[PDB]
Amino acid sequence: CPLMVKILDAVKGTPAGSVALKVSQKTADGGWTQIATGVTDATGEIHNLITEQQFPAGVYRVEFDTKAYWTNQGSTPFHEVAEVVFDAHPEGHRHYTLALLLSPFSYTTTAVVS
Amino acid sequence: CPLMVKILDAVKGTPAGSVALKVSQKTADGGWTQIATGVTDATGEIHNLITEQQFPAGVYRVEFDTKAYWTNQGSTPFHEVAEVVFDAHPEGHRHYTLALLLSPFSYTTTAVVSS
Amino acid sequence: CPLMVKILDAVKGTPAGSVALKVSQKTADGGWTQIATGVTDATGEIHNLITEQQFPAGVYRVEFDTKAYWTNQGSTPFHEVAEVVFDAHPEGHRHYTLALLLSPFSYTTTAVVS
Amino acid sequence: CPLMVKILDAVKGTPAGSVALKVSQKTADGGWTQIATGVTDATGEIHNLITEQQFPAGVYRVEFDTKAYWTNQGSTPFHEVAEVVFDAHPEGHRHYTLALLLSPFSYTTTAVVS
Ligand SMILES: Oc1nc(Cl)c(Cl)cc1Cl
Ligand SMILES: Oc1nc(Cl)c(Cl)cc1Cl
Repeated sequence: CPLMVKILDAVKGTPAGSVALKVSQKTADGGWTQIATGVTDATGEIHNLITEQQFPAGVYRVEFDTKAYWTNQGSTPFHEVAEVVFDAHPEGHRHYTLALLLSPFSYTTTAVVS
Repeated sequence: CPLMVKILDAVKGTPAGSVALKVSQKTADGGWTQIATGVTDATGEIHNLITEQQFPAGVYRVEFDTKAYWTNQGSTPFHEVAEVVFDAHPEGHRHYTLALLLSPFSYTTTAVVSS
Repeated sequence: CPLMVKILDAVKGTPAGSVALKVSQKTADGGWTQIATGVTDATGEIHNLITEQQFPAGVYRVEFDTKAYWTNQGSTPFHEVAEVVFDAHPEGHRHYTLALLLSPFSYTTTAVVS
Repeated sequence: CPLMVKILDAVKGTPAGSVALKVSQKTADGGWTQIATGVTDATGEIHNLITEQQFPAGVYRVEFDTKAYWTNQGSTPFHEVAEVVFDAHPEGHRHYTLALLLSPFSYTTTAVVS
């Protein structure tokens, strides 16, 4: 699994379950095109989010639907979305874990690359 | 000024000076219209980034060129860019401060919103 | 004002008012001596917490009562306290700002040094 | 194990390997008693840091030697140490995971409880 996520809820002290996300690829032209979607399970993770064949070198954007998550928790969020934009396999294939720490008016995006 | 930023560098323990950013406004069709650009000063701020009149209610996107910042600092960063997207309702002298804390492989974005 | 703080609330998107904190100075024998206490105003700051004369070089500890901050809002927090421990002026006098970003189960502590 | 840690390096984008830490239990007299030491493996973790027998309800301190970590990485750090203090099993017994995101001048401490 070349692309993994781990989302934590800083209000409740649990993983953030049922967070919807979208994975897009940047075109040669210059825009975005959506290639996969997923929803986190109760551990804040998504297994088999994409295949290694869907994940060639290039720039990708992962859009986390934090607004819906907080709304479904009964809280008022600030951000309309949380976007993580990165160049993948710039100099050699490897595995990516996007860690995301959520609060209604704040998030922290970190990356663990192996 | 209804929209301020504060950017800090978590490696050096200073504000992040000379960071370029773009402010865009979501249009009715769902695209984006650029409405301002700026570069942080040595305190990590941009004074008078936009006027009250340029900042009506709606969705905005603030795009911070952190890649260039880290490259110039001599570190190889993870993120191509940092984007903060939010719905503004700037009724009643309601001000937004976007705080951003930068690390080469991490950032934290928070907002402070007045009343 | 060599020692300043800026505390923010990541749940509601405001500065964290009425946060009590204590400043202690490490002693030769390894112990801690309290030198100042204070409470953040509504901007999340404390003015005139200590003087330059009270702030010689050495190890300090700033203890933030985050538990009461969350308890008094009716939320349930994780940490008993937030403690920021640092060596001050190890290469000369400076000015120190401790920024603190608070959520019930998380905080981020950063320093701005001049 | 009832107490796990996960330490990430936000400069390199990897787990923080070989971080030393100490676990202490607050005593009735307001002091601290050390109950364990440990050192993270290359995944930023410590397997079996303590046992259930060592973990009655009460306040605990986990002290992470982050200064030595950054010194070895060849960076100049701000904090002397990173300290996490929390009340364990306040409303009954729980399992705890402490997440720590490290930068030379910043850290984020988060908790995942049960
Ligand atoms: O298992 C985990 N992994 C990561 Cl990467 C984080 Cl940030 C937090 C936890 Cl609990
Ligand atoms: O004025 C400010 N200063 C600092 Cl240091 C932070 Cl983190 C946030 C704000 Cl709004």
